Amino acid sequence: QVSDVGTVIQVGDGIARAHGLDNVMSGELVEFANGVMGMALNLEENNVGIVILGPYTGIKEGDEVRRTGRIMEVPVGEALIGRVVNPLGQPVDGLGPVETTETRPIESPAPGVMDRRSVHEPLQTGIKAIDALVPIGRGQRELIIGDRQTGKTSVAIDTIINQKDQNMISIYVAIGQKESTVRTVVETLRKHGALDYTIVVTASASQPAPLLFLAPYAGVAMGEYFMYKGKHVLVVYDDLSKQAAAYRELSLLLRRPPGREAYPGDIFYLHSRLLERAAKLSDAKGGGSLTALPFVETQAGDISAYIPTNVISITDGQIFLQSDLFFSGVRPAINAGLSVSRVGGAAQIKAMKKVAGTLRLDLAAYRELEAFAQFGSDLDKATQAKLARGARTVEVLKQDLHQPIPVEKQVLIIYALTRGFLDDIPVEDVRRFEKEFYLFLDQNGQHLLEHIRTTKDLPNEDDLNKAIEAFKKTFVVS
Amino acid sequence: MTRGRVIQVMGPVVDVKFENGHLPAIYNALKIQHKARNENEVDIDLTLEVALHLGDDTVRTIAMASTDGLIRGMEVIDTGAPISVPVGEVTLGRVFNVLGEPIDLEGDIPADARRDPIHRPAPKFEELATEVEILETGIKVVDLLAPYIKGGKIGLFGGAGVGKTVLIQELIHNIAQEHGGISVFAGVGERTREGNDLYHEMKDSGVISKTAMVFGQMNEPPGARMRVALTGLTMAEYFRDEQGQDVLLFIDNIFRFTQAGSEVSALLGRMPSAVGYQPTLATEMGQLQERITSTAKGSITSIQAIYVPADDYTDPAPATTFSHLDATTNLERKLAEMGIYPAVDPLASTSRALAPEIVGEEHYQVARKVQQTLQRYKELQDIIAILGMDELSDEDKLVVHRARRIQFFLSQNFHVAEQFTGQPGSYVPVKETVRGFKEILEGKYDHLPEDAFRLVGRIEEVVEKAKAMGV
Amino acid sequence: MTRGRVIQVMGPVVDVKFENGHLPAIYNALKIQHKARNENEVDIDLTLEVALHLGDDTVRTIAMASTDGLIRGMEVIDTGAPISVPVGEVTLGRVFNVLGEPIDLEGDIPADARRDPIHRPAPKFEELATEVEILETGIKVVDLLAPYIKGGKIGLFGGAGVGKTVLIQELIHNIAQEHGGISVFAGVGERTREGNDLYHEMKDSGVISKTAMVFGQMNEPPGARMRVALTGLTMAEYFRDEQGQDVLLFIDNIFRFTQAGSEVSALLGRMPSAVGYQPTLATEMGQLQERITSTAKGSITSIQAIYVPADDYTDPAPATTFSHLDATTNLERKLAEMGIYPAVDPLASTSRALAPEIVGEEHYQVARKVQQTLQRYKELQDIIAILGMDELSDEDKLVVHRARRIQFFLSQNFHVAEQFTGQPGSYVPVKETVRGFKEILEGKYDHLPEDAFRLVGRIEEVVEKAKAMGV
Ligand SMILES: Nc1ncnc2c1ncn2[C@@H]1O[C@H](COP(=O)(O)OP(=O)(O)OP(=O)(O)O)[C@@H](O)[C@H]1O
Ligand SMILES: Nc1ncnc2c1ncn2[C@@H]1O[C@H](COP(=O)(O)OP(=O)(O)OP(=O)(O)O)[C@@H](O)[C@H]1O
Ligand SMILES: Nc1ncnc2c1ncn2[C@@H]1O[C@H](COP(=O)(O)OP(=O)(O)O)[C@@H](O)[C@H]1O
Ligand SMILES: [Mg+2]
Ligand SMILES: [Mg+2]
Ligand SMILES: [Mg+2]
Repeated sequence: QVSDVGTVIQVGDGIARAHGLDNVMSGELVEFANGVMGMALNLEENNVGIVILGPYTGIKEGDEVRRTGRIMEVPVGEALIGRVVNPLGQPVDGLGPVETTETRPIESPAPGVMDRRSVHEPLQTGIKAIDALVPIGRGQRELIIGDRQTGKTSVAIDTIINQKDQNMISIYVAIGQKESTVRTVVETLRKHGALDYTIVVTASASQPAPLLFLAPYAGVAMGEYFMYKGKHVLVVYDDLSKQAAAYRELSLLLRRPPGREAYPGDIFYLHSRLLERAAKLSDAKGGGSLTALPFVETQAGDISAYIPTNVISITDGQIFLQSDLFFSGVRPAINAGLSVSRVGGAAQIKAMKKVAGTLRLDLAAYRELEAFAQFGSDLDKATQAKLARGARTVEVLKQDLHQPIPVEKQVLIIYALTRGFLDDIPVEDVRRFEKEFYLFLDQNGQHLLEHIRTTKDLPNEDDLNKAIEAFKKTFVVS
Repeated sequence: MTRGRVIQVMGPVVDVKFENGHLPAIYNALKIQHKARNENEVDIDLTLEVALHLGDDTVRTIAMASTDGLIRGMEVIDTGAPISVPVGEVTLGRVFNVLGEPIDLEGDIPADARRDPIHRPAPKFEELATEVEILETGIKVVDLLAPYIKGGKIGLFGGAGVGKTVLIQELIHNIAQEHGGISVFAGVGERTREGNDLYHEMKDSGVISKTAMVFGQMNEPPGARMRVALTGLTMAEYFRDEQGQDVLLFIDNIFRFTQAGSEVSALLGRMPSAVGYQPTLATEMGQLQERITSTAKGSITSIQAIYVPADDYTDPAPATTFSHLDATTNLERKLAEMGIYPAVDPLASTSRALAPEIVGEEHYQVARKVQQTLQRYKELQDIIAILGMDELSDEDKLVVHRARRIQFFLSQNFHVAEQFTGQPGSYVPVKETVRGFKEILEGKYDHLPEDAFRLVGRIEEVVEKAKAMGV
Repeated sequence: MTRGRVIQVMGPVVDVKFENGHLPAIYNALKIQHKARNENEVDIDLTLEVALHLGDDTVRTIAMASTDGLIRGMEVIDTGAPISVPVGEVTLGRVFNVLGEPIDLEGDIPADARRDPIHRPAPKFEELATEVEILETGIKVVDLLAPYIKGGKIGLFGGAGVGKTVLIQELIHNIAQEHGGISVFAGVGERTREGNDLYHEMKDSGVISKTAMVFGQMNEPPGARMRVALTGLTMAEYFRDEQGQDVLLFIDNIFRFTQAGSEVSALLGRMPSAVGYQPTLATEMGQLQERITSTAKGSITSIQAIYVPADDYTDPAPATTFSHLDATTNLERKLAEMGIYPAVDPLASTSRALAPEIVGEEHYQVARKVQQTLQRYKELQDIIAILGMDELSDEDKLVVHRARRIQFFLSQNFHVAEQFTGQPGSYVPVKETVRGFKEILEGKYDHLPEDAFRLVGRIEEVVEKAKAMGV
């Protein structure tokens, strides 16, 4: 046996200084006497700054550090599907080891400008508001932002669950969470049956800050292994603010000078590196894709903060969740005024596009008109009609929890709303109207659903009108 | 023999230099004993906790007591183990300090009693439990809008003088008497007056002989305040694991733990964080919080008070701890000054347990309607403050008319507060409070004055108070 | 020959020690071309740029790619000249990275092609030009309020997600089709998806035959993000100087340049400035902006998108970059939330060509009347919200009613925005814009519904939409 060996100088707070290691590479893996792995970041002239990836209570000054000759790497393979695992690829669910056979570097270049193809296929989330106002396509990255206790985790769970039929792999990465919460999420996924095609990566709050800093990179490294083979991957970063805090702590412990709010200057570079790997590969690359839904947790709904703006400038679109809308009865509380999707239209099927291209703009205009016209009772006929239509649309967009809806029914209900067939139902009855409409479509007009599912286009408009009128005749106002 | 030597003394931080090849491990405990050699010295009996390895066989430690009288070059003895605290049936009915020494004047603990190290890794993923069920407390707002979870973590946020201590005392009165398991109280950075009052109250009520108490108070240096909570936690973990018994953990003002950490961190050589806090704020909190969990062997339900500096809920210490809790109640100074107690914020307070299948459809609908009306009333406040009621539409008039009554009915008269106002106080069940709120929402009491809804329970008391007032 | 070696590696900053007798000049390009001697090494082909002279024959440099795999002691070759990129007609129809290497998979540039250094002093005072000409764009708000100047510098301010990229794509589609000259695009720190979409749009339109592109695209390190813009600038400067062409220069998110500078400043060792930026912010920005001018040899007109952090125009970067522009358009989120695009602020946007002798007296009068009506409307927005619309005077009701029409008519349907709008898009001349706005001001269309004026184009489209709505 032979290996370059260093010796430790300082230990504390998960950071170690070592002497020696002449031929250590930047960003390499090292292991101490206990077998705890470590990462080398600062290659100073006299010493090397080592970042510890485990419990450092067993490391004492004077111990020996052994080089390993490998960059940071994580195991990959189909054997990870249906498992809960550390960022290092070590299982925690206690169901035995994972029989992986290859690894991928955790720091890899993103696909270039000549490798990608424009996003052109949809990602159905089963949520009416998201699928109608801010559509998401495969290869797009969409940010979910809001205050605590608003519905971000529930939205992500519903999105993952709805992918049961499509040939898509899901990856859920929990950063800085609580272990009981992670177990609860895993249990819900298992109950609804989504564990057959998903991987859970967890780095709880008890873990040292380096593992929290590395977890999203491990998740995206696991995802892109499937991406480059022609699969389709969905990745959910449970909180990037936690990663930012962990990185700030690590940098401050390494004595790097701080910037705004004690953050290191390279936080934007960190997030850009993490999020730029999502792509829609061209046909020469196999056509695989990887879509990402990072999370950001604000304070008091201040969307104009440092980390929120930094993340917003990187992603394609944002879904903004509002506490005021949440507590006023509007759930999932999508604030369509601030939400936007930069890939709209191209990420919707033909029928959905031609039915709801203008819905977001009309809803924003209705919000502004409701804000203004509240200041006076002498209202015009057009304003009254617009207010009624806006109220009915807002009532339509409400949705319960764990109730996914097929797009072939979303398009039908939104068509019925936008063509004026809902103009006479009282605002309090729209939910029951939609329930009865789905029940009636489950028996009559099944050929409409078949045609929509097959051709991805609206059926003959006469049949739509006939079916809607037939349902309205048997519909009775409460 | 392996012995040290004091090099530097900087407040609560002491440096020890050891003979080569015998450095103690991190979190070990070092002992300093020194008889005065002459009249220019004082006797010293003190203990230290290792925190860092600086190099050149030098170790940086944190003292658990005042460092006055330390002399450079004094001799330090190592123990080779972390701080150890007695556990078992011995600890029931006693009062301890951070070092595990009893202070109740009831005697001393035998030297052969089993004791366990304070520091240990958190429970693993496969050991945790997930069952959720409601813990009835008898407080209207808690039982309606944010039910408490049996076996979970509960947090109480509030500024200075808002009611956290009174709320905890009411919870102790309403739960600990009938709990039947084991209780432990760990006061951290609180008044010794309050500690003594609580001890005497428990002795009078007889709750002692099934409870243990640990006290690190305001007068202690930051070293003791950083570890008193861990001492209480390692006492509770024994009852959780080795006996499989239900454990009830009360922690008073857990914010002092992170405050003491921040105070110490400056002298350790760390650079300041955003608001002067330590860089390790998240990990230090997580290491403590992750051990308070319910496993398959047993369950711990923990109630923690959390202080909020300068009423700023965006402060990093309150902000980071929101992710470690299951049900939170946020007290508000605006409500406290208005005269409504316990001044719980009805919209900011959240709970994982408020689900239709956990509390029932009627409960869920009533809670949602109450929250909706309160949100609308909160929206109307800016216009109300200028133009008053006289410009509102007919619907908004009714919204305000009902929101005032709902808000007032959310208050209650606690048993503990009987010493402040003389009113006996009351205990209300979940079904009763749900029925009362449903009746109010249906409009069955719009003819009563709003002052009749204040500081009463069971709605029949509202009716009786209105009749007494002459309605 | 003489070589250096690597001393320190700190992220994107590398220390190199050179033998005595030869120190590379500042901004010289260094090379690292190491090969793996054994299994435990990885091949590296990396280039460096000199930044400082630290003393003792040591140089502080900045890397152009990831430094992973670097080993202390690797050999560094000095090239004796700054980074040089090919210029001329070879560049047309190609896509380059920072180092001038093609990435379009169309074949490598011949080794004998002419190359020019990136860094060069700015043009003298006596070489500049002074004439002003209006550049018609086809956008109503831009053509009316803040006209663009041919051969001048134009900036598109705005926050995140407000419309800068869409507006610049619309401008490209409007003017580059028939510009009749050379065009250059510089992708500084943007989304690779946007870059690919733009490249394929140009490939479809056929404009790619007369334009050249460079991309940094937000994932390359700050070393490359601080030089891609200068690479594009020298590519355009060759055409301006040696051929006297008329050049369009499009730079996306010039703010990324100063952002990367701030990222690398602390590691370079400079003291921090006010908001965390580098002290050399103003001079670094000036040494780049001053090179983009129009001289007697030729004229370059540049359109630059400037990102405003946190929607705050008082941030140092926008504050200092305002002084370098002739005509500016300010985008704000308030108009974006109302659903009107391109959401150009009709107040903050200014142009130095807005003079009676340049655009016409009637044009100036219409612009001033529109601006004063909108300013008057902006002042009533506060009192209206809590005093109602009725309490205003009759004339103020009229100005509000007409200002709503003006504000809604300032929007336009873009060809590029077809995905987001479902409409083909329209192009409208200055004469139509001014005549329509004059008519709206004079009140010829007070009867038409408010909702009919948005995303239309001409007043003929306004009246047709109103008629189709049933009026
Ligand atoms: N239709 C709904 N959509 C979303 N959440 C809902 C809905 N109905 C009820 N809820 C409840 O709202 C709460 C908010 O959901 P969730 O916990 O996912 O939010 P979050 O902001 O992502 O959480 P956290 O900040 O704790 O990570 C949950 O308790 C959920 O059960
Ligand atoms: N339920 C209540 N009924 C009546 N008065 C109350 C109630 N709760 C609090 N108070 C009043 O407010 C005071 C707050 O006392 P408490 O010790 O609970 O405050 P605290 O918010 O925990 O503050 P501190 O930081 O001082 O511990 C009480 O002494 C009492 O005067
Ligand atoms: N002229 C426009 N017409 C319609 N929508 C627009 C227009 N400009 C911007 N948008 C909206 O903004 C989004 C694109 O914003 P973008 O220009 O990428 O922001 P940024 O300027 O920060 O890059 C699109 O999803 C679109 O909905
Ligand atoms: Mg959540
Ligand atoms: Mg108190
Ligand atoms: Mg952009």
